[PDB]
Amino acid sequence: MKADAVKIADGVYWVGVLDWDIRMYHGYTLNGTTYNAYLVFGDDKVALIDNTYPGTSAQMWGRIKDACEKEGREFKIDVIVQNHVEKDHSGALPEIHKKFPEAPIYCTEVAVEGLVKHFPSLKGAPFKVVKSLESIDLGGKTLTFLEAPLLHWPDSMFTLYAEEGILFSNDAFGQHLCFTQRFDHEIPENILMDANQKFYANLITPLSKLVLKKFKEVIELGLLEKIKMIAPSHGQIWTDPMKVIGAYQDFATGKCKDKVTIVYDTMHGSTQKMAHAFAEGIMSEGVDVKMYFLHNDERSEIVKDILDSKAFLLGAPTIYDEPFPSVGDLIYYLKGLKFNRTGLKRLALAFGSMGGNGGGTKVLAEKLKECGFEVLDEYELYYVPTEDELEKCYNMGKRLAVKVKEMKTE
Amino acid sequence: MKADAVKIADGVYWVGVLDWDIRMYHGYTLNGTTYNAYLVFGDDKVALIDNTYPGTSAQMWGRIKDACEKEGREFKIDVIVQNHVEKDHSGALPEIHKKFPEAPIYCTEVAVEGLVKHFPSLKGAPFKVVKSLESIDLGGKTLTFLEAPLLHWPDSMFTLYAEEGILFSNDAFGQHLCFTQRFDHEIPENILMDANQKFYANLITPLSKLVLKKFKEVIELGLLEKIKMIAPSHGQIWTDPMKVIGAYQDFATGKCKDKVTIVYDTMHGSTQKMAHAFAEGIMSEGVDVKMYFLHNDERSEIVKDILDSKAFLLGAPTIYDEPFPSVGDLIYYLKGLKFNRTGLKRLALAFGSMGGNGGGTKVLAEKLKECGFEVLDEYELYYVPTEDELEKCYNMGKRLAVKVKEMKTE
Ligand SMILES: Cc1cc2nc3c(=O)[nH]c(=O)nc-3n(C[C@H](O)[C@H](O)[C@H](O)COP(=O)(O)O)c2cc1C
Ligand SMILES: Cc1cc2nc3c(=O)[nH]c(=O)nc-3n(C[C@H](O)[C@H](O)[C@H](O)COP(=O)(O)O)c2cc1C
Ligand SMILES: [Fe+3]
Ligand SMILES: [Fe+3]
Ligand SMILES: [Fe+3]
Ligand SMILES: [Fe+3]
Repeated sequence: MKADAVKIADGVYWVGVLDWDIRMYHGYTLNGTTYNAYLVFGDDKVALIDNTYPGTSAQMWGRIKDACEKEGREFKIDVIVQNHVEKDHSGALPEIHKKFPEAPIYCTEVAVEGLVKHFPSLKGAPFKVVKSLESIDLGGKTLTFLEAPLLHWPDSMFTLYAEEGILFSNDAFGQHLCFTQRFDHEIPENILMDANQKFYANLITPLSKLVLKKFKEVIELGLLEKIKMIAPSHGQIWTDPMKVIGAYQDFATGKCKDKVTIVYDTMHGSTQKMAHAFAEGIMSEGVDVKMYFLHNDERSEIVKDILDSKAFLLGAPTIYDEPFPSVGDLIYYLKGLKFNRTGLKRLALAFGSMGGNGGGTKVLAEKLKECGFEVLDEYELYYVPTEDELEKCYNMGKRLAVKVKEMKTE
Repeated sequence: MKADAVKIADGVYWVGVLDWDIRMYHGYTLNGTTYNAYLVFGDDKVALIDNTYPGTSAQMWGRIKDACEKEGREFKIDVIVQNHVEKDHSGALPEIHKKFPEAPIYCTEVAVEGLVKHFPSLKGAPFKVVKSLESIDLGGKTLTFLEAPLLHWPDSMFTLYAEEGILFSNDAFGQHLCFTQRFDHEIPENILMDANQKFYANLITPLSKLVLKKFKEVIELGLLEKIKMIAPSHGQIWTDPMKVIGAYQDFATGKCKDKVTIVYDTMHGSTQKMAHAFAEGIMSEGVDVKMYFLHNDERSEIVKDILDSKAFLLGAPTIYDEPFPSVGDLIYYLKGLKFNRTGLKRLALAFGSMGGNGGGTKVLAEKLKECGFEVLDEYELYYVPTEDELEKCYNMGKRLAVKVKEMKTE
C-alpha cells in the first residue's frame, strides 16, 4: 500500500504504523495506537529502528519506500536495530531479514534468544549483540546504545542518534494514541498527559525504582542534556523531553493530588449507595473523587486514576462468604503493579453490604494491605443502608479526606 | 442521604445529582453525567428549578436540606420551575409535589400535558402556565421565563434570574460530564469543549436553524449582554457564557476543520484496507483523519467528529446485494440529525469490496445523499485490493483532501 513517511529531522523519518482500529492490548483499553519505527539515512548506511506488529507491515513498507525515494536512495536497509523483542515492535523482523538478509540486527544479548523463540526463521540471522555506550557509525550519523533491562522487559534498550539528540526509547515514554499528528505539541496537552499517565500506571508502576535508577545513570553519564527529542515506540514524539521525564519523576516518587479513587461492585445497589455516600463526605472537604463501577468499568482506567490519588476505596457485597468476584481481577492487577514501589503507601478503606455472616470487607482489607495500601478502616452493614448508616459513610469519607490533605505531597 | 449543596451566587445553590455510573443515554455513550437542579432563595419564596431522574432524588434532597441550613431557612420549597418535561429533569416532580402540594409549578402550556402523561399523580397539581417574557418575584430576586420550543423538545423553556444574569437553559449548552468540579474553568478546556461538541452533534444538530433564530431573538431583546452565567441541566456551569454561545454559533453555521471522518465495516478486511488507503491519501495533503470501525465503535462519537469535518467517507462490503447492515444504524441516525441544516453540504465518498454482483456502494451513495452529503465518487472492487487498487484509494483520498482544503471555512 502507498503510505507517506514523516520527516522528523534531516535524514530521519517516522516509518511507523497507525493501528486505527485496535481497542485492547495487554490488560488495557485504548482507541487505537501506533507502532513507531524510524529510518535513519547516514551517508553510508540506512538504519531501521524497530518495526511493527505481525500482519501490519503494509504501512511500514510503504513509508520506507517513500522515504528512500525522497532521499533519492535505493529501497534498501543496511542496518536493523531491535530495541525490544515484544511483537508489537519486532513482528516484522522476519520479513525485514528475508528482504535484507545481510543487514546486521543490533539488539541486547538476551534479546537474541527471545527473538529466535518468537520467530524461528531468524535462527542464523546476523545478530550483533550490543552493550551500553557502544556506537555504530552510519556516515555522518551515530547511533549509541543504552541498555534498559526491565524497562519494560529484560531485553529492552534505548538507541540515541547523537548528532540531533533523538532518543529512540521504545516503550518508555510512549502513549497509546493514534493521531495523524506525530508530535507532542500538535495535540491537546490534556490528552497527551492523560495518556502518558495511563501508560505509566499500567506498564511502568512496578518499575518505578528502576526508573529512578536509570534517571540517575543518565544524569551522571551527562546524557540528559544531550537528549533533545524522545521518539518512543507508541504515540507522540516528545519535542519537549523534560516534560515527560518530569512526569515519570513525579509518578515514580509518589507525587499525588488531593484525590480519592472509589471502586465498587454491587448486585442489589446497597454497596453502590455506600460508595456514593463516601464520596459526598470526601467532597465536603474539597477533595476530588473518581467513581468506578466494576460492572461497567475496567482495570486500566482505574489504575490510571489510582496513580495520582492519595487514597483508594474498594467495596463489594459478600457472596457465599467472599467478596463479589469482580474485585479479584483488580486485586490481581494491583498485586502485579505494586503501587507502593512509587514510595507512597496510599490510604484505603474497605466497605460493603452483607446479608448473613458477612466477611467480604475483611477479605478486601487483607488484600488492600497485600497490595501496598494503608487500610485505615472497614465498614460492613446489613442489606440496605439506613439514613444514619449513609451518614456514617459520609463521616468516614470526610475524616479520610482530612487525612488526605494532611499527607505531604511527595 | 447527606450531600452538600454548592453555592453559585448569593442565595443561589446547585442542588443537583451526580450520576457517576451511567454509561449510555438517548443514543449516546457517556462516562457519567449530572442532572443539575438549582435552588433560589428569595426574601419571600424559595424556588427549585428542575430536578432529576426517577429514583435518583436522594442526593437532591440532601443538598436542598443543606442549602436551607446554610441559609438559616426552613426546609421548604415555595415555587417549582419545570423547564423541560423529559424525565431526567422532571423525574422527581411527583415527589416534590407530594411534599409541597401548594407550591405552584411553572411550565409551558404543552408541558402540562406531557408531565401529566408521564406522572398521572400530578393531575390536579397547581400548574401555572407561563409564556415568554413573563416574570415572577421571589423577594429581591426575579425569574423571567423564555420559551424555547424544540430546544430540544416542544415543551422546553429557559429561566433567567435577572439580577445576577444567570440563565437556567436546561439541556441547551449542557454537556455530559460528571466531575466534582461544577464550573467550566475548573476542568481542562479540551474536555469541556469536546463534551460540548458531542452534546451539540447528537442532540442539537437538527435544530441548528432554531438555534440561530433563538440567538437572533435574544440579541434583539438586548438580552445577550444581560447573560453573565449559563447554568445548564447537564455538566458544567458556564462562567464564560460567550464561549459556549460562540461554539453553538460555529456548529450552527457549518464552521469545520480540514478534517475527514472515515467510517467502515468489514467481514474479511478488504474494506478496512481500502479505508486505511483513503486515509493515507488524505493525510498526504495535510488533512486530518478520524477512523471509525463500526464493529467496535458507535454512532455518538462518529457524529461528534462529523460535526466539524468537511468530508465523510462511508464503506462496507456487499452481502446478499445490500451493504453490511451495521451502516443502517448510522444512516438512520444521520437521517434524524440532518447535518445539512448546519448550512454545509459535507463532501462524501462511498466505497467497499464485493464478491459477486456488488451494488452495496450504490446503496451507500444514495443514502449519503438522502442524509445531506455531497457524494463525489464511488469505488467498489473485487475481494482483496491489489497494490494498484490501494493506490487508487490513495489517489481518490488525495484529490478529496485537495477539495476539502479549497472549501471555504464557514
Ligand atoms: C506488560 C507485560 C509484562 C510482563 N511481565 C513479565 C514478567 O514479569 N515476568 C515474565 O516472566 N514475563 C513477563 N512478560 C512476558 C509474557 O509472559 C510473555 O510475553 C508470554 O510469552 C506471553 O504469553 P501469551 O502469548 O499467552 O500472552 C510480560 C509481558 C508483558 C506484555
Ligand atoms: C433526543 C430526543 C429526541 C426526540 N425527538 C422527538 C421527535 O422528533 N418527535 C417526537 O414526537 N418525539 C421525540 N422525542 C420523544 C420520544 O419519542 C418520547 O419521549 C417517547 O415517549 C420515548 O419513548 P420510549 O420511552 O420508548 O423511549 C424525542 C426524545 C428524545 C430524547
Ligand atoms: Fe512492550
Ligand atoms: Fe510496545
Ligand atoms: Fe432533554
Ligand atoms: Fe436532559
